[PDB]
Amino acid sequence: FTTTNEAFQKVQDAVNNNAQALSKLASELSNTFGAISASIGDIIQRLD
Amino acid sequence: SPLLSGTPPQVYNFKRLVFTNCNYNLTKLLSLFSVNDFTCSQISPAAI
Repeated sequence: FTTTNEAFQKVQDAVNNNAQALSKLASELSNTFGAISASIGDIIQRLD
Repeated sequence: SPLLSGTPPQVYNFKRLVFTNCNYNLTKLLSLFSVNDFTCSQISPAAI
């Protein structure tokens, strides 16, 4: 079970695909889609 | 503190005070006056 093992690399690729799927969800909460902030509680206490 | 002395200048000769690092308690100022018209644009009058 090392880097030269292709099947083991495929196992790790499946795990990494799962992790990337979760990470994309966790990463878009910091995005600011053309707004003044990404936190709803911040824009609430700053504008009208 | 410099706001509370002398003859305040006319409108076209308004003096300026720029604060780039400090902690401000505005109501500790507005308590010293009798506020008459608090109108704000691009941020709520309470949000300032």
